[PDB]
Amino acid sequence: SRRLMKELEEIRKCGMKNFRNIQVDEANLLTWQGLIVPDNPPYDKGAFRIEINFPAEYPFKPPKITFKTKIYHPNIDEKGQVCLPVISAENWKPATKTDQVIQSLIALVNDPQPEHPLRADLAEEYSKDRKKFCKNAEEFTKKY
Amino acid sequence: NPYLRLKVRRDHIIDDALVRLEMIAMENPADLKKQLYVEFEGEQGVDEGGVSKEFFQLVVEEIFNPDIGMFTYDESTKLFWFNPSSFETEGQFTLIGIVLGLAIYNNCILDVHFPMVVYRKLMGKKGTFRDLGDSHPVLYQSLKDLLEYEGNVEDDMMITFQISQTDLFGNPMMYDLKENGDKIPITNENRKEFVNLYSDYILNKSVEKQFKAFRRGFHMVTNESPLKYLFRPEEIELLICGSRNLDFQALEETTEYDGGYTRDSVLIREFWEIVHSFTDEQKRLFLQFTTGTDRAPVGGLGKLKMIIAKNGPDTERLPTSHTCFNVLLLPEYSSKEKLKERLLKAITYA
Amino acid sequence: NPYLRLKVRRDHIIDDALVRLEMIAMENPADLKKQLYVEFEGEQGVDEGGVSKEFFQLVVEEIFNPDIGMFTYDESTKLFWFNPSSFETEGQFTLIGIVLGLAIYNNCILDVHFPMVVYRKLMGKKGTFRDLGDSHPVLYQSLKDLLEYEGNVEDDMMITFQISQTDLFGNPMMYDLKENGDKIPITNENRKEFVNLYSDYILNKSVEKQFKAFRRGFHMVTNESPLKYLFRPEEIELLICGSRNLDFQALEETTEYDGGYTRDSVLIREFWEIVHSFTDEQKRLFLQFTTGTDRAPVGGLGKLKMIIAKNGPDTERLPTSHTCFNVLLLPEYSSKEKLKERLLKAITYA
Amino acid sequence: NPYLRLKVRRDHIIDDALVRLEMIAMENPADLKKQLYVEFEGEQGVDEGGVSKEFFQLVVEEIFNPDIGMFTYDESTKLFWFNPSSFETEGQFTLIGIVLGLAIYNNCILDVHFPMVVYRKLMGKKGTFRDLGDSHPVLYQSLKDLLEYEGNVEDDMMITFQISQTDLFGNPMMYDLKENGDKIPITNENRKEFVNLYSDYILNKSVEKQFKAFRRGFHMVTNESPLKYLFRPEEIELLICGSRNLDFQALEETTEYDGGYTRDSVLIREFWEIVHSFTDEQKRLFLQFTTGTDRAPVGGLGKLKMIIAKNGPDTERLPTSHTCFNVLLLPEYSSKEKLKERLLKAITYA
Repeated sequence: SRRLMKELEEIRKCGMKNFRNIQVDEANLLTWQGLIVPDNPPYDKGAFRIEINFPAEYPFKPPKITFKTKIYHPNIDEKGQVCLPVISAENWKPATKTDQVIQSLIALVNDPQPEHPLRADLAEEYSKDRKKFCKNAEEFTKKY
Repeated sequence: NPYLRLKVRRDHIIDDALVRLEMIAMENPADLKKQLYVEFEGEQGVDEGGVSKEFFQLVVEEIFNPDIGMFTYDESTKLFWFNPSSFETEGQFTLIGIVLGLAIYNNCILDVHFPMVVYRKLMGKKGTFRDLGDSHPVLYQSLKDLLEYEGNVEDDMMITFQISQTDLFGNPMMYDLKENGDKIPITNENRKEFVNLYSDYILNKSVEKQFKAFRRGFHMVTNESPLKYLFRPEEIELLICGSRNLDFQALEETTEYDGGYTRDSVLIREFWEIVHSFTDEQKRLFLQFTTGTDRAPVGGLGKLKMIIAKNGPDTERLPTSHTCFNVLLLPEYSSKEKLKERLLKAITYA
Repeated sequence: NPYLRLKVRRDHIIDDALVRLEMIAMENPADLKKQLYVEFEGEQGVDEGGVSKEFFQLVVEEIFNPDIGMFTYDESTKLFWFNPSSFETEGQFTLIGIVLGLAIYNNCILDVHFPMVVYRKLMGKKGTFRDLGDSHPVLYQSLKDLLEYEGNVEDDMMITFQISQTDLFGNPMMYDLKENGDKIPITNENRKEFVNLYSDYILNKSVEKQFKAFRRGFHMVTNESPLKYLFRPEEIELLICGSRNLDFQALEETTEYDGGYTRDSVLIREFWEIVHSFTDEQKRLFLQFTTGTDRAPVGGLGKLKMIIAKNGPDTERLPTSHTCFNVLLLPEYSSKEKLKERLLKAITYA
Repeated sequence: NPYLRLKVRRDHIIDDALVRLEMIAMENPADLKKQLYVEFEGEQGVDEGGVSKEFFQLVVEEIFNPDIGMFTYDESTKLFWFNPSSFETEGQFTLIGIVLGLAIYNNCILDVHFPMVVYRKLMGKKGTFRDLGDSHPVLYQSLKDLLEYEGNVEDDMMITFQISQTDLFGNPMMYDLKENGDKIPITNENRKEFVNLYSDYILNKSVEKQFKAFRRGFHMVTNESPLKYLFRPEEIELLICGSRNLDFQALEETTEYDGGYTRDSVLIREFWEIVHSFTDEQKRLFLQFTTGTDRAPVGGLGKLKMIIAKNGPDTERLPTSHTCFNVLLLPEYSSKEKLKERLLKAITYA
């Protein structure tokens, strides 16, 4: 609750890379709305809206990310559950500010880590074909 | 009059149990210290321990099911902890309390998973920062990193003495750990105080009402020959959960059979030869399957009185069980190698 | 002044024992609490625990002998129970009681087999219907069958509240469990009342005379640092009969030798190599043989201070022991294969 | 209040500790039974139990070291006994006592070897002749021989109730065990008294100064929840030294990893597959190596929270450890065969 002040009010802090946002609800700042604008891979121009959700017990608990705008990515499920380590516990640290959480995911988009794919499907189609993926994705990106 | 005697009916166990036990307490609670004899309304039979065992399993099962929301479960540790959000459940908390106490007096071990803090609180000792390690792991890591931080706390994390506890639909409520928590900023000089207060709230303050009922219930059966006369809490866990005894020899003896097997039988002898050569994990899998748990009652596995009953001729079906009677349902397979393959896929599956 | 100090003579052990122990109580009971030093009249020597151990073995052996008629044995379960018929034996019942007490205090485990009810009654609990399950199996089977009868008692059975107790020649004596038993027939409505009186009578009222003495005696020594502070009776059995620890490593260390064997020796190492690879049932048979029983004292087997001495050169004789001294007499056979084959036929024979 | 708290400086641990524990006793002595958090002055971090174990180990290491001359060691039994010559050391004996007691309350087992008489004396009993057996093997044999002498004492032996006590340089000091020892010679009719007096001296008077201090310390923690309620002394040794439980399964779970190893990992699975197939002696060797001892805490190996951390890439170095944190530093060897070979040479060498 508290800490969401200084970080957020720290938006006028230059124009970062790939992220327009604001409070989807407007009331108790525990749910953020936004857009990550990728820059290289198949997700090339076809932005995505994201909803950040950190529990009242933030910063002692990590926030959880959910894609609002569908995406063809290995490390993400249809249900939108993202899986970036920096926040998924057994890594989480109280000091890491949300500047790192976003950005970190942006990197996970710009470079999928099919190590432990949240969908073995697109993983194999990604590793054993950096084409039959970029096409079938940039075409899913362009539409959705 | 021997025995406590709880006459209840499935589908209203918790309810009739509370009503009943309440009354029995009112009138000479001592009776809550006699051997428990259970009766399900409309079920002829004699409770030799199994009915009582069934009772235990059912109450335990219902109470720790999220549905009634008295306890939250932690995937990470496979333990339960009290839900501060539990509204109007004094009776229920008092009930598993009375139940945990009866389990000890009836040498009946339960399948409960609590972090060690629960047993400390039962003995009157408050919970602490170190105790959070097992009840709220993620929250402990944060707080520990708070104390371990090298940088500048006040500017780097700016949190205050005020905290928040939410529920279900993301509606945070604020709580002041100190007078005007809102202002008083956490720094490197007061971070310790903060951790102490936050640890206190959470393990003691936030779940007071419900834990106190729990303890009151446990104590209605535990006075006189108390937990005192016991140094550490691990002693109470062992009385409720059993030791990790794996005699098996001895578990073999005291074993009885039904359906026409008896001591001498190719299927039986092959079975013991299989069981014995098992690897501890497997031996514990077998217990977990046959009985409702992988531990042992006071006096070792021999006290279990397991029963191996023939359940049909050779087939391709996996053996089964009625854990509240330690009954192992064993089809008369045509091969030792098949006995071991079927028994295994059974105890390993679930 | 050290030691409890008791002196008696084989051929009159119980008697000489009773008188002295009795006096010792009347004059400073707390002395029953010291280290027991036994001396058989006319036998020089120092009691390091061995003479104490022989003393225990002999008293226990003579008391459970049918000849004296204090306990009846059950072939089915291998347990002894009080004999209602024992006449003029207050003293003797008072003695084993004292003995069991002394055993706990000198960490010397005894070879006694009682159904759990004996220990529950020692802790002050009346015996009940469920207890009959170990002490009187067939009686327990009958009363269960009565309680579980689905038909209609009274019309189908010809029993009343008047029950029989038959002597060793088939002469039955009538006993009324209630005012005019003869008259009042057993019905489905009053059978639980009947079963609880037939249980109370049997487990309590009928062995009252011998049990109360048994207890007075146990309490004479036990008086203070009670069995209370002990939930279940099975804790009393453990102190008296030993746990089921099977360390053996540790039993290895702390083991001494005599006759010229010592730690380093072909036969010895061959011995240990043989014993560890033994099968729990065997390991327990090796204890049963060497030490008087198959269990472990408080502190594990290592506390048994076994001794292995040379008993002549290679031969065809089986090894032997002096159980009161946990001494194993091992002939220095000429083959590891012979060691294991002779040792096995020795612990397996008896 | 649930916390105890101790702040000390390495290189002054004993003194800073004494001063602080002493002050805490004076103000509410109950705090000595609470959860201990140790802090070394000037070292950031949190005590999760390991800093606490380090403190215990260091105090135990310095107190038993010959340099300070408080305990003498017996090469033959591997047991320590009190030194009658320790001058101006009340403080130091009082501290080990306290620590021994603190250990019990934080379920931290220690690597201490005392003859069984220390625990009997800690329970209020005087040390006796039977006890010399373990604390003074040679002296006890002499006394036995004397008692067993068949000939005629006095005429055959030149001894009185005057005995000797020598210093490290062969400077004997005379001590009369009774009024005018000089004169009154030892006869066959007074030897038993001789033996009891010579035992009292040695086991009790001889060490009164330093044993007095030792007990005061142990009792500051131990008071009100006594060793009473405990029959034999082996029970206190169990609480201080741990039981001989060898679960290992359970030791596996609750184990954590660092350096990037995690549950799933070729080096880790190979490792457990090696550990489980170890022979108990080895299993114990591994514990002795990783943790400070080969025994287990109340609750079994599982409560050890052992950690295995990557300690470099494959090499020829042997793994090592930080016992105070139960940490096994394992270099990521290139093969199971090699893992086992280096692990074995490590736990077997020291």
